[PDB]
Amino acid sequence: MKEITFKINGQEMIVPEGTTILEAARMNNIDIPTLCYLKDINEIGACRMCLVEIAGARALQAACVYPVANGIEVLTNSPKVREARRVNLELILSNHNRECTTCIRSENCELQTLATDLGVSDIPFEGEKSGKLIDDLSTSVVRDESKCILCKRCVSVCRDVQSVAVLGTVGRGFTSQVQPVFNKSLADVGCINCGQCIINCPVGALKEKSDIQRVWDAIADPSKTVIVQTAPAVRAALGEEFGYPMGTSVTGKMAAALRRLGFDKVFDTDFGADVCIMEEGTELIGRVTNGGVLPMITSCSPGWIKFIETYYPEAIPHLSSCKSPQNITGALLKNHYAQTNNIDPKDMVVVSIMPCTAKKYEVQREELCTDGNADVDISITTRELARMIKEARILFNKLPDEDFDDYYGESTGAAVIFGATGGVMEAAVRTVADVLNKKDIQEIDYQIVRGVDGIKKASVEVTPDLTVNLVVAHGGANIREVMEQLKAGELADTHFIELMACPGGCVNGGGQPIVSAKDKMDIDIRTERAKALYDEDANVLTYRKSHQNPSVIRLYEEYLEEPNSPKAHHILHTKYSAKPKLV
Amino acid sequence: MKEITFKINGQEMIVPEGTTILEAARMNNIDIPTLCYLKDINEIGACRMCLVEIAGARALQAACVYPVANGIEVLTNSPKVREARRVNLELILSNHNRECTTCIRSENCELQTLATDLGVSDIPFEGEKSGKLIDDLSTSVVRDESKCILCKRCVSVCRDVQSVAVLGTVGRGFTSQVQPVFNKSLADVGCINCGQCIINCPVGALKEKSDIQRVWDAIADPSKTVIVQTAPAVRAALGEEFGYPMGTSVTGKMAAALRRLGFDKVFDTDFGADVCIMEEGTELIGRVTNGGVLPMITSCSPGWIKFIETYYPEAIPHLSSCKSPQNITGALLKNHYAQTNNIDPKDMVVVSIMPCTAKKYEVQREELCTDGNADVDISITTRELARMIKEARILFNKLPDEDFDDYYGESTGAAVIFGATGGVMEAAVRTVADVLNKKDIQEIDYQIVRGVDGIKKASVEVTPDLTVNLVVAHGGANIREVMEQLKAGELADTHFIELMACPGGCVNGGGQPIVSAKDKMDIDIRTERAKALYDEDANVLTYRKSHQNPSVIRLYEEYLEEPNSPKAHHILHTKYSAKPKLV
Amino acid sequence: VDVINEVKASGLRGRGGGGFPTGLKWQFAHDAVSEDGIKYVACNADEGDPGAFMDRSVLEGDPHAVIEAMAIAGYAVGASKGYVYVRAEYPIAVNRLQIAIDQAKEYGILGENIFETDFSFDLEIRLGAGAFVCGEETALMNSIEGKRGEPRPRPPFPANKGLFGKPTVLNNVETYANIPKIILNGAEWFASVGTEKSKGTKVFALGGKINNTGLLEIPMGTTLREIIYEIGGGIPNGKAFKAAQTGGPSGGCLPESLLDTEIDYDNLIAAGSMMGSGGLIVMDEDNCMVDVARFFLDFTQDESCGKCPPCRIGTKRMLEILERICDGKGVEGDIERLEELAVGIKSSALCGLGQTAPNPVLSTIRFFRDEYEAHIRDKKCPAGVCKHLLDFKINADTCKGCGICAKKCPADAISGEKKKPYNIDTSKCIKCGACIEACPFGSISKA
Amino acid sequence: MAELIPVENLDVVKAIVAEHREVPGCLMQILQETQLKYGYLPLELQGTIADELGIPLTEVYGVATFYSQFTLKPKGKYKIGICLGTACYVRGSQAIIDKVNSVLGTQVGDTTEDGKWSVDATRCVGACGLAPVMMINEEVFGRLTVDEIPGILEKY
Ligand SMILES: *O[C]1[C]([C]OP([O])(=O)OP([O])(=O)O[C][C]2O[C](N3[C]=[C][C]C(/C([N])=O/[C@]45=NC6=[C]C([C])=C([C])[C]=C6N([C][C]([O])[C]([O])[C]([O])[C]OP([O])([O])=O)C4=NC(=O)[N]C5=O)=[C]3)[C]([O])[C]2[O])O[C](N2[C]=NC3=C2N=[C]N=C3[N])[C]1[O]
Ligand code: HC1
Ligand code: HC1
Ligand code: SF4
Ligand code: SF4
Ligand code: SF4
Ligand code: SF4
Ligand code: SF4
Ligand code: SF4
Ligand code: SF4
Ligand code: SF4
Ligand code: SF4
Ligand code: SF4
Ligand code: SF4
Ligand code: FES
Ligand code: FES
Ligand code: FES
Ligand SMILES: [Zn+2]
Repeated sequence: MKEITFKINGQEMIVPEGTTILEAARMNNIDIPTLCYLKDINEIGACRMCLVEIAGARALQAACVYPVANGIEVLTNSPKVREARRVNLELILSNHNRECTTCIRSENCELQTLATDLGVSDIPFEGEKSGKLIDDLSTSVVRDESKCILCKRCVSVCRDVQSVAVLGTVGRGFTSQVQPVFNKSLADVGCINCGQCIINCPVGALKEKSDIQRVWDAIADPSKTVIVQTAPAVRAALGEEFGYPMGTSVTGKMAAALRRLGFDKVFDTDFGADVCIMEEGTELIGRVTNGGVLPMITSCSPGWIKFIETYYPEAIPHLSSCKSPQNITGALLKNHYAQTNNIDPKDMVVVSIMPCTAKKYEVQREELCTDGNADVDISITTRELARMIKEARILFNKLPDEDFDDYYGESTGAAVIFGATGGVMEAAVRTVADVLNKKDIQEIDYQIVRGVDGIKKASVEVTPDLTVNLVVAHGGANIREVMEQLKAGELADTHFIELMACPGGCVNGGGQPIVSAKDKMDIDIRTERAKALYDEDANVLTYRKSHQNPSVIRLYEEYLEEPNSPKAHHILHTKYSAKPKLV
Repeated sequence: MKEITFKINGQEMIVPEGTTILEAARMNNIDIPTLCYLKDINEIGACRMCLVEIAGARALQAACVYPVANGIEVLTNSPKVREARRVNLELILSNHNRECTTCIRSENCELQTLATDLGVSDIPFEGEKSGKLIDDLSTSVVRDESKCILCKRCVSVCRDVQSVAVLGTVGRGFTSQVQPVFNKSLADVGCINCGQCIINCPVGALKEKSDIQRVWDAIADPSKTVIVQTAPAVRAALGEEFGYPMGTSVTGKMAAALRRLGFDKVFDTDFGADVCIMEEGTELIGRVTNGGVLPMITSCSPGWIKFIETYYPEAIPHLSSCKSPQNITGALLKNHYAQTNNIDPKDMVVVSIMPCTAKKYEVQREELCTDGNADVDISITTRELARMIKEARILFNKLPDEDFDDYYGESTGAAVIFGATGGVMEAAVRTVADVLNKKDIQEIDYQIVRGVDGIKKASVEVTPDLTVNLVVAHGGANIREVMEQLKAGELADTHFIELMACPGGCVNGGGQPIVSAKDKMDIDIRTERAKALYDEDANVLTYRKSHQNPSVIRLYEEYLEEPNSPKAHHILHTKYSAKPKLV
Repeated sequence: VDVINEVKASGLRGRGGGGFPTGLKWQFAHDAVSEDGIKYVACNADEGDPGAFMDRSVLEGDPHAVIEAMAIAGYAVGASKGYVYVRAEYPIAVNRLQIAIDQAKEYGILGENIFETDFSFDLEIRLGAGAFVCGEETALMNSIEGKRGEPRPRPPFPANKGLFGKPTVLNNVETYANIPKIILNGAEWFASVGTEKSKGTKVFALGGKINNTGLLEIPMGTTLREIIYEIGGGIPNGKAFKAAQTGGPSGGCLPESLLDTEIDYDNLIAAGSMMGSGGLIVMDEDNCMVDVARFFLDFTQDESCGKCPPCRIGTKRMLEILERICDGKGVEGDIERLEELAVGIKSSALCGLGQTAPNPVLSTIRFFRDEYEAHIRDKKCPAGVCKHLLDFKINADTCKGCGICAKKCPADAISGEKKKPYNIDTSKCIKCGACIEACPFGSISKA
Repeated sequence: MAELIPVENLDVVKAIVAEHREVPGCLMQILQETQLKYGYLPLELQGTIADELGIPLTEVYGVATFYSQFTLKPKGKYKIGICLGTACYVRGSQAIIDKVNSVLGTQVGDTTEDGKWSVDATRCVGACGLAPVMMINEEVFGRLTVDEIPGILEKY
């Protein structure tokens, strides 16, 4: 590692070869405007707005992509730099729609903040805008190319960290636009509805398909009973919308807020998570002892399920037959709770609140229905929950703490670690070891693999006669690589493979509140969200294992008989089919 | 006291007679949108936005001005209420000018917040708006008529609080506007440039004059030396603009930020404050021992001196001849510092940072010139200082602590306590008691006159042969009342009178950052800012008295000889004259 | 107290339009308690609705019955001074009422020791300046107080907090006109006339295209067919009856489809109108309903004070859309926009003037939608009233082709030869209408 | 008709305000008397009145500009008022207003150059039983046609 000496505004530093002016300023209490800058994702130098004067140069230089040299002199607050910045800002703002009052972003937009900071008093440049057409036809994502500023962050996000590549650029001059392949819609092409490009946009040209009106109509119907389902990772990041410091659990306040909205019943997904863990453990035992298909892969998250149905139909045998936990809870409420409470299966509405934007399409599928009825009717994200709370306008900072309802409100830490990455396999290994040997494990050490970061491997000895091999992966590129090596035949010894679409797990989903680069550089958000989830796991003083929950024990004793029973196979199991691709 | 029992949305509780439903909902964790309602200032029911459904009523009723009765039934989230609120917001937004990117208020506008909260998707109602008339002719206050929503807050602030009444309503219908009389401008009517109407506007039609370009041009001149001076109350409220909590002092970070802009010298005004205290005590002694014109009144704040010059001229003899601390410091730097450092007085620029907008008018006065040269050239407010920090873009959250520059940077607690009301009186009493009788006074017991808030009466016995009578007043109505009491002959035995125009002292000046009614109904801002100033006062471990400052005694023993010397009368004193009013 | 009970038993309800019983209003004023034991009586004579003038007629015909009810109300509620609010632009009525009060105080009726009793009552005449919005029932209070005529929210109702914060009784003059009969003859006489919900008789001032115009003392519940035909004399010139507007610009329009409807408080509000000021305007076939809707909306637009955003902004947004319909530039989809505007303004207006502003449009849209569709789609005015939509066509069999209209055409749109019928270019002229008036043979027709 | 006092004299208004100061809510009454006497309400007279009444000019200017019947500019010798009530509207007073505009050579709400003719669109005088209705000072004409407008105007 060669050491390079440089000066920023007369302050000297030895640095590794290849540091930028912007990074040094950030670590030395100086800030420089950026629009098209993402760390490790977007280094394109296209927005042309981070210009910093360098002595002896013909013109100004962009700091985000300028490698520091030996003995250069740097000026930042000279009048020429400010004039160039304001001219560039008013030039870019000449095509944008200035209807800040009717934007969903509004308060937290990058362009609004930069315009307010730089003090652009007037817009002297007038003319015509670029063509506007809203693709409000896809299931979960909506493009609004009238607000696009062509920073190319969405393209790089979809190509690099997701390995899907369903976006590109077309045209020249004013006609240049970022569009999907062959002038089609995102519901027609090989998109997996993960929703990362939505949370990686600076101005708000990408949004979600809002379904708040359906919920509002459902609440006001006197003949319908409304039951809401709460995700485990929606209580780890909601506080952002209400000024709370990050890493704070808002379980009681969130429950109280949902009870004040007029919901008839409130339940948690953790019951379905425990049921799913039990079913997957029983399936693992059955496949191991009867020579089943190995390795066995959990199939909870819809994202990579769509990914594998679209791209890798060869290995669809390997998927588990169980449903996602929220589908388990919905089907159970629609059948057993309906029978117990003398309520017609068609006379109740169940809505789920999940940080994912692929569950909007997941619930919409026609196959995931029980007895001719939809398991889950409506699904809304965390941002839509915050918008609903703000529209109802209840003070969220002064709410007391309230408890969940019985019996689907009973929770275990095995289903609280479930939201973060590595929690599903953690709970599965704990439960299977306890069942098979009474072997008490609490944490698993995961090996960091050289060359590829984010893919995890472990090997815990369950029985002296059986050691199990484990693989955990999150992120599109990691799933691509692990599926490629599985097809190549290098994973014959593997037993468990867990795959998550969104990098970092469901704590970094597509429906979580959006943070800018400023708040992103200070703290890695996924790590401390997972830390908050683990701390909540350490604060659960009742039961730390899934099979010790009295609710699931009573359920299996009264209705479900034994795991993997014919009734359980009929109710909680579904099949998967390949989907054609049009890219 | 009659006790009214009532239920709101299913919660029963006891109020005194006359309690509006909005207060009960807010203090019982229910929030309702509001635009035209201020505490004890504006209860007119004009905005028509806080509509709440009442069972058995003909139509929706306004919550903010609704007295509650026994046994009512209230619902706040029927679909009719939401639809009516949305329609009303879309109706109000049809006349507003909607260039939020080029609006000075922007990030903290109430209209933008309400538009974002309620979800205004589309604006169906077009048409022609009321004419635009920007009054860019006054020195301190500027009006943009295209942004007004006719909420009528400024009228009540200028009529009931300041008791000046230079604003009214003219016309009917779309021809109705808020205007001064005669169809003139504010510079032609008897305004006092207090600035309360600016900080009490909810959308930002009222702004202050911008002198940032003059400062930027002054800094860019290589042949000009620039000296900035800081007010004592700016550092008790500036941190609020950078995310710091309520009532935090940012002295070191302020010094570092000011040094980073490029100012040649940075100084604090407390030096001139101590000089002014010494001179005023000297005139006290001179007038008492010679039977001069009594009671004495101060000459510090330009607002009420303009009030005297406009409304009550026969009291000009009662005024003190000493200049304001800002003018004292400016003239002293223009003469003594220039002589010491051999710098041309005409090649220097002095800029001050104060929480007032009337200081912009004080600078314009011709009579405050020394040797044909103006004392202070450019004056700016706190908001402009924060905007300059944001445009120069230094991370104010991570500056290291620093100190002021010698010798004019030394400060004492008696000069720090000026910001809150009662500080000048306390400092003057302290210094005069120490000089005359070696009496160590620390606090002053204030007696509040029954029925009136803002007037304080006390009596301190400095010597057995001289008991000093004291009067303190803040707010326009209190100044008017004490002036009536003086002109009626009821103030014959008084010795000191202190008058401030803005209510609660300069900590609540028109140059401070704007806080909406949300945080304004939570915490008393004047009380907490005064608490911060007093806490900073209690931690000055070097010197707590004015005459004990080494810098002032060095100055008096080297340059100014003795207080009220011919040189002091020539440099630090000025005269006042009456001015014509056109109301 | 016995007077209050008798008035309540008489079933007398205020004919101002809101239909609130005067007995309850008097009771709520009587049971209130003031700080200094001072109570007032104020009265409304500010008629503002066009086409109705009974309020001035009762003053100029018999002011003694007006002022006796003043003292009756003052004795009933314990008020020692009273006020009257009459427009200053009616000099004859003001002079007659001041001569009447002068005679009454000369005889000793008004002043101290009224008829050798312990009740003393005094009257001061307030001279209004004639503003429709000032005719509102809190704006009148503010005008008497000397401030702007901007209305106040209620509650506190004027029965509890009136003049200078003291309880005060407010009623219209023609309501007071009937109390001598109640006192002298008994409540059963009033209860014997009219229906169960509303008792007595009512004054109707009628106008428009009618053979005979004037005022009628009609029993409560009389049908409109009897008023228009038996008493009104029928439609003049044999024209086709379309509708009668009731309640003025704050009321509605009743077509022939409900001509047999009983006229009362409940039936009118079920039909989309109300009593209003008591004025009726009957109109015949020559009328275009879009134009009269625009006029009835413009009247309220020009009279809005501007305090609350609905009545200030939405009225002009409604005026603009009707203007563009009248000018022929309108497009489809305006009907639901009008519906949304009316429902929004109806439920969120501080003042009662802005609540009933969209009422005529609501009455017309539910009954005459085909005219709106013809104006929007066919671009044709059936009545030939919309200036920019009608076409001037000459009759070749009658036109002499003299060319007088050609010379009088300001846009140079008429061309032709002598002794031969001319031709009219519609796209050229601005449809001023001078050519049809300049024609001596009357050969030009509007289509 | 009494002669209108020139606005330069400030003693008559002082006498009026001194005589009528004790009456509650006397602002409107004093404004009507000054309008009747002086002919109109200029800003200087308004300031003077606010000076003796001890009231800021905001209230006086607002209450005088609130009522359309308080004039801020001088008027002509004769005032023309066309009844725009419902009864006059249905009979066709719009053509009457158009003829008045054509003949008078001035628009609605404008004062003629000679100071002799003034037109105003009064909503209702009260004689709505004789539509169409016209008012010239103290004379009222009812049941008018288009052709009679020049004939009636020639009388004045
Ligand atoms: O008394 C009182 C009452 C109240 O009322 P209501 O019922 O609620 O209602 P209203 O407000 O009334 O409604 C409205 C109506 O009206 C009518 N109209 C129309 C047009 C015109 C007219 C007239 N003429 O008149 C006056 N004006 C006006 C105007 C306007 C715009 C308005 C809105 C109003 C008015 N007004 C009214 C008044 O204020 C009253 O109402 C009366 O006065 C009463 O009396 P009588 O006798 O009638 O009954 C008026 N007025 C007069 O007089 N004048 C004139 O001019 C009208 C139509 O139809 C519409 O719709 O009641 C009572 N209350 C209530 N609540 C209560 C009470 N009391 C006690 N307690 C309680 N809680 C009061 O007091
Ligand atoms: O997958 C992903 Fe998730 O984190 C999201 O959110 S929360 Fe879950 O426990 C499972 O099911 C739920 O329940 S795993 C999701 O659907
Ligand atoms: O107001 C203002 Fe001020 O803050 C400044 O600016 S500093 Fe003061 O104490 C006085 O009083 C002095 O010192 S109040 C001013 O003149
Ligand atoms: S995209 Fe951003 S800058 Fe543009 S209107 Fe929306 S919020 Fe404002
Ligand atoms: S949702 Fe995911 S896969 Fe679809 S376009 Fe966006 S980033 Fe690509
Ligand atoms: S859609 Fe958003 S992220 Fe993608 S290029 Fe446009 S502005 Fe950038
Ligand atoms: S990882 Fe979680 S948030 Fe991401 S797509 Fe899968 S279920 Fe949704
Ligand atoms: S006043 Fe408020 S809503 Fe209007 S442009 Fe400014 S910030 Fe936007
Ligand atoms: S200027 Fe501001 S405070 Fe005054 S009425 Fe207009 S919006 Fe309200
Ligand atoms: S600056 Fe003060 S005196 Fe001047 S208009 Fe505003 S509130 Fe009134
Ligand atoms: S803030 Fe202080 S100096 Fe400024 S106007 Fe108010 S009282 Fe005067
Ligand atoms: S409805 Fe509102 S705007 Fe219209 S007159 Fe009444 S208070 Fe004024
Ligand atoms: S209407 Fe007027 S412009 Fe048209 S043809 Fe007739 S005279 Fe000419
Ligand atoms: S004035 Fe009449 S008759 Fe003569 S040419 Fe014209 S339309 Fe024919
Ligand atoms: S941030 Fe450097 S060019 Fe975009
Ligand atoms: S906010 Fe309630 S009426 Fe203004
Ligand atoms: S109808 Fe009112 S003036 Fe003629
Ligand atoms: Zn028509």
